[PDB]
Amino acid sequence: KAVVFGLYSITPVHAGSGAELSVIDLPIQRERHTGFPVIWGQSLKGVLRSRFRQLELDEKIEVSQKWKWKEKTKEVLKEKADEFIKKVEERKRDPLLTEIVFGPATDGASEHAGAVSVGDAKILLFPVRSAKGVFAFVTSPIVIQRLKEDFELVSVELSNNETIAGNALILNGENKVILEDIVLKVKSDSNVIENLVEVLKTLFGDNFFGKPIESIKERIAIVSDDVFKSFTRFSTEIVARVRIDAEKGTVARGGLWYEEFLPSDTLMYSLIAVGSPKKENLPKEVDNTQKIVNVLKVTFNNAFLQIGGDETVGKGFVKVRA
Amino acid sequence: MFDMFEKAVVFGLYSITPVHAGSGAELSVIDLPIQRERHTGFPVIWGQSLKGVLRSRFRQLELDEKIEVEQKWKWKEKTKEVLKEKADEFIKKVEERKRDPLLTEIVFGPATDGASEHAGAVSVGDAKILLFPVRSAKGVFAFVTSPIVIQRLKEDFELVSEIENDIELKKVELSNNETIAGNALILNGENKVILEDIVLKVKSVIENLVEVLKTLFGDNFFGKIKERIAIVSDDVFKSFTRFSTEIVARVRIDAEKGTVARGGLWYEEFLPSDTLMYSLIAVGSPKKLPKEVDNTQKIVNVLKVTFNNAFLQIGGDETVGKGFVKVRAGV
Amino acid sequence: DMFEKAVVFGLYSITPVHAGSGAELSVIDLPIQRERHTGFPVIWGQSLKGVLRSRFRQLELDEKIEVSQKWKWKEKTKEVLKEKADEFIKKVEERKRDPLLTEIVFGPATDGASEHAGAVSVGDAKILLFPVRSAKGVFAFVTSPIVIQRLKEDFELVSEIENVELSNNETIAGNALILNGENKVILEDIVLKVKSDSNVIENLVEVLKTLFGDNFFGKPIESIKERIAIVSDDVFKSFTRFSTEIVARVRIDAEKGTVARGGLWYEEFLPSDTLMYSLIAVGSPKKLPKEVDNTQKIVNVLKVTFNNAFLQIGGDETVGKGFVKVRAGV
Amino acid sequence: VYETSIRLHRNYGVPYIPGSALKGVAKHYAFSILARENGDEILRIYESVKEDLKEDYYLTAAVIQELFEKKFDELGAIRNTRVEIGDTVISVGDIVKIFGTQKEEGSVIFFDAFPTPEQLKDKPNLELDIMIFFLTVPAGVEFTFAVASRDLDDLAEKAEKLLKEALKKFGVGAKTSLGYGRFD
Amino acid sequence: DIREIEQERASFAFKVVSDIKDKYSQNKKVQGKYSSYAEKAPTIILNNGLGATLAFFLSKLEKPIDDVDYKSINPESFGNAENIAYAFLYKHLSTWLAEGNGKDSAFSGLTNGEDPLKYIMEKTAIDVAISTEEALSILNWIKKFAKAMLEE
Amino acid sequence: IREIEQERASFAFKVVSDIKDKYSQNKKVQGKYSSYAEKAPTIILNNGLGATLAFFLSKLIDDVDYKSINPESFGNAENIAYAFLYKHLSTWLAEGNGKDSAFSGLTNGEDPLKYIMEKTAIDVAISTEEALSILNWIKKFAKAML
RNA sequence: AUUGAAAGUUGUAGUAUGCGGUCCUUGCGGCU
DNA sequence: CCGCAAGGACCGCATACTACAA
Repeated sequence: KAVVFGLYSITPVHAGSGAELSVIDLPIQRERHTGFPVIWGQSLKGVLRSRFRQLELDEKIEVSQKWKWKEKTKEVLKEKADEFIKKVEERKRDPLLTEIVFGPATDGASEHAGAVSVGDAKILLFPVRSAKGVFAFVTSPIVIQRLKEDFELVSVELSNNETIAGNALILNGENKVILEDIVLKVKSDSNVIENLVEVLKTLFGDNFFGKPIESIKERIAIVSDDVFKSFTRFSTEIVARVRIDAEKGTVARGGLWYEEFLPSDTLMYSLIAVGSPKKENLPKEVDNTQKIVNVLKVTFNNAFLQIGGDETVGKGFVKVRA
Repeated sequence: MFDMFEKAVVFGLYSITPVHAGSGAELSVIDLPIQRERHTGFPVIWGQSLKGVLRSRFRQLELDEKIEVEQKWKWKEKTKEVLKEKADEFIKKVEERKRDPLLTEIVFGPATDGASEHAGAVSVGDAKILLFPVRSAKGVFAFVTSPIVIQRLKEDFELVSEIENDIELKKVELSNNETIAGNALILNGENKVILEDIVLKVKSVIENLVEVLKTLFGDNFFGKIKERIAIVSDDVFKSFTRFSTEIVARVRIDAEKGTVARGGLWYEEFLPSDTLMYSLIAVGSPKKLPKEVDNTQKIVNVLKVTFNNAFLQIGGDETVGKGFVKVRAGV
Repeated sequence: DMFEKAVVFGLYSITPVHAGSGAELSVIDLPIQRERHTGFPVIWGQSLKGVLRSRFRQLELDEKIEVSQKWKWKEKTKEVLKEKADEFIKKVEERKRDPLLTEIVFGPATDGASEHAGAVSVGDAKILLFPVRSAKGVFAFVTSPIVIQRLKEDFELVSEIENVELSNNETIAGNALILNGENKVILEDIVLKVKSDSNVIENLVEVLKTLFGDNFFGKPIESIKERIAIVSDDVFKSFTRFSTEIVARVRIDAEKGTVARGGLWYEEFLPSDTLMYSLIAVGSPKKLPKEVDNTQKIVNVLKVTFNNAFLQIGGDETVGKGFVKVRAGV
Repeated sequence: VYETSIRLHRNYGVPYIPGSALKGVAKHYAFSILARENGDEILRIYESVKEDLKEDYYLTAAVIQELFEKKFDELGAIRNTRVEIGDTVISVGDIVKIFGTQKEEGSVIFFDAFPTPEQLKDKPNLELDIMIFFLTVPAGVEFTFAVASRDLDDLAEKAEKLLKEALKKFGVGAKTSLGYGRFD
Repeated sequence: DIREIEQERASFAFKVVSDIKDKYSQNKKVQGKYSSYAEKAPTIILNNGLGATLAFFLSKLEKPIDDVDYKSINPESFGNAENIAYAFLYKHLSTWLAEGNGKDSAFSGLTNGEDPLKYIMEKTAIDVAISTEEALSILNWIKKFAKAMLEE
Repeated sequence: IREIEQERASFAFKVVSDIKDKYSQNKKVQGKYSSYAEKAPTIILNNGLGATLAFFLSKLIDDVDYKSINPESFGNAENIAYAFLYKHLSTWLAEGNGKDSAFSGLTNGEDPLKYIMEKTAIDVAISTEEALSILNWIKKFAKAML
């Protein structure tokens, strides 16, 4: 089985990519083939693992009872339990359920594999400033086609000057939408936006991260593939940061650089592919795929996570729907 | 479900002078614009700008033993209490401005030299607009806000609710030509308000919003408003924040000729005074420790006592009287 | 955060003051600076600092700065820059840099901008008392609740560094403004009913006594109290908009002695007897002689240099505009 | 709405003379003396500027103004040219520094002129006159004038002598061609 | 989608200036006078006040400044170019303060249809201040189009 | 938002080249156009787009029509440069690079000044931003060619 | 029974320091 | 009582414009 993780950014997000080619000092992670913003599976998995690990150590994981990992470790590893628990306290290994779900810490890597495969978080809706309705949730046919393909397997035609948009974006009678400083003419369409919303509802539910999904429908703008790509590459936040030499009260030597941010109000999705738990002598309540899936949903549904860098300057916060 | 943090504090920021949180020079008519959220056009102060301001103030207070914890905080003594043997060498680094005093590094993270040792304990959120001052035909000016701002405020309360695990801690629709406004703004016998260059029809929410502002910032509002509160539509509010900021021509005068020098004429943007912004300050467990500040609650207490009712300067142009704000830090 | 001392610079206009904001396509070609959301006249901090800096510079180059003895910058530069002192003096003489103490207080000129920040913060000059023509009492010194509220907040800032409700037809005014047994005051084109109060004006005068003493820019403070009026914010806004000085100026064609084509324009001025104030915050210098090596020393130099001084602010200097009397209240 | 007016001080009501007018009448008087005494030479040296303006006195005065106002970088030719007013020697170069140009502020401050308080007490500062009635300042009213140097050149003395003569020969204010605005 | 008052000011100003040019295309005197009076008007308002300015115009038409409704004034019933222009300017200014650019426009006036001069001599100082600023704003736009369109 | 920049740059290069072509020997005209191009955004910033267009109008009428302007028929450099800048700015807002290009204007052939008087506040704001942007490109090529 | 298992490009970092909307300019001419 | 009814200069210059560990 599999769990679809919806990620909605509430603060700007910097998932750092060193290998990305850019005129920016610190660019964000992007897909090679599409140039779309992305969060790597490995970045997301690290975030998910760290949160899960903290909860397990704090006895806040629920399986519908309180998970006691040291008790479960002893009824699983038996004679080798005490040394394992010692390694956990020594930060050489992670607690039991964490290692079952995400795999052993590097020291014990060869013992068995992690049950989950954490996929890239792919972009779905990208916020763009709109003359009407503050901003639009922008997407493209290539994005919708990717979403549909990912969902169908786990279970549109537009010119560069056209957009399929909700009513709240459209200038009265002019049949136009204005995204930032460019004008797109509205193409008449009946069900494409409606179909998209339905897909979103089928994956994340009635409430769209704290708001009715029907409200989102009025502010969705579907643009051409080239236009969407342009916005995702040139409308992300590019911010100058400095370091001040407080001795002089001026910018220190080598104290100026530029950093890219994925904006807040971005919707992304990651498919979490879950295989069978691979550790030997599993406790009964987590001995198969469905049980791992269930724990994943309860633990992360409606959760708040921090993804990427710049945590202490308020970046990377997302709402999660699983 | 926000278990990475344990407590949070809202930092209310009220400007008493114009504020220039800068983003750098542009090839444009406005040479030096203020910081803005690009996809909404709303003015902001990035968390890293605010963190730098908070860090610098906190650091100076700790060096001058003005920091209150639970009595006075003697950072050198507490340093010796924690680092023990190699404490003397650490203090020498601080005096050489290589490292920062103990509590400063615990809260905000180590100076750049010790960056790899541990992360900072607090998360300084971007400051966002809550009330924006707009000139009014009647009542001089209005504190303007909008549903999308009110909504973002409620959502931030949900963040605080999730962090503090307080479920107890957790509708405005307006046409573009409509407003919900206080009595001081309403023209004599017309049921209309004129803000900037826009006529708005008065609609029959403010009292509730004030009660919310009274929760975060206490019974008094930064030592001072319902009569001049105006709620307008999201797009009208957006246009105000983007086109009703102060745009000022500045010059450099040749000290001998009394005339404008070359490369001495530019336009600079300022967030107006009487602007209310707020930042969410999340606090997690310290990652570096003395008993006085070994957990989240103790760090929160230090933050509250240190910055509540204090004055800060944010952004550039401090020397020409810009960026002065009053802070209210409530839980 | 290094600000340990704050001094208030009182600015009392002797001649009309034009702090310009650029030309506009309207009847008033050259308007004065105003705060946008209130419409209140102001002098931006940068406008005031440039004048203070210019004055301080001219006084330092003429050895007229006292620190209670004379200040020699060339000698103090030799003690500070040592080997590179002769190079720095050549820069100042070539107007590429400014003299030592000027750069310490106000910050370096362009060439040395990144070396260190200025030691002082020159606040925006805010309106405190606006002169309004009065039927009785010749003219009144008028303020408003917003102004008083801002004055109060600025004091909460100063003390931190050093470590009234009126309707549109009401006024709190001194006796010299009130019509004989009518309990009414007439200010410009506005008739106001006197509101009985016994604290607002008194406390306001006490504030001015704390700052400027009994000497209120050439007159006893008691004389002013009888002509102080507080009005509503709306009324004060109307005064500062429609009771500024609007002056028609021309340029004469020497050919016929007539107004040249496009030789007629209007300029706006703050009237004489306008009281404005600016918060001057002082912190530890960041560049330095031991005479001026801390906050308290800089403050003492700022006070004595500018207290009771006559300063020109804004434009039209050579036609006699912008001259104010300065009081430095510590 | 009166169809006529007079500069009265906003706060005190007294009539007064703006520094702009005082500076103006002094500069235009300087234009006059240079034209009557050095008109032929100035019109000959600056024939190019003369063509722009256009051939009598009134053409010379306009040419001198344009030189001082617009083409002041070309005043090197007659910079040493001097004028007497009356026993003091003032050069063209001095006049340039006194009033200044677009490239350099004037070296002399021309303040507003006000009537002494003693006269406000003793005599009428205003009286009605007829052209249509209009307010005037009566003959016999004493005003206090002041000019100040703001440069190391110290040209306030030359400016003072130039202004004094202007107030005698040209006069200030409206209707100078009828004798109004004269000072003794 | 709303409009700003500036848009209505520009619209109204163009309309009234075009109306004069249409009704008096052969009369350069009427056009030249109107432009002169539009240019003069804001200065009179700043020095003497809006009420005195409106009364100043009416006195030129020898109308009783206390007993005249703006709607009753018909500029096309005067002989000399001066009174025609004064009547137009008074009419346009009063119409703006009284009705704006229409009841369904983004600005329908300030006096709610009441004659502006009667309004001034009846209301409070703050009401007059708001109308005074608006009078200056519409006159600024009348001046703009008069300068470009009306001939001398 | 990138293709629109290229369109602006293409227009800007074209109109400045026309200025330099017609008035090659006339440095006064070229210098005047350059100065006005630099001042234009400032006038817009301080007075709004409507007033600025009106200001240009006064430098030239029967009707507000940028098409009917003939810059070369004026007497002095000041009016020639003003008429050209005015027509250039108006042409861009109304026509763009033509209807055979990506950007064909915002006002659909209507004079921008009359357009401002008739349309919504939103329509005016985008026209203001677009006006500032094209002038910003004209300033670039002006400094490099004139 | 797959060169496989396991691993958050993250931590620290104030777009800031210097900079007067200033300089040149008679509300006048006598006309409509 | 009549007439007028802005214009050009400056046009962001300079500095800082990654550092370092893990």
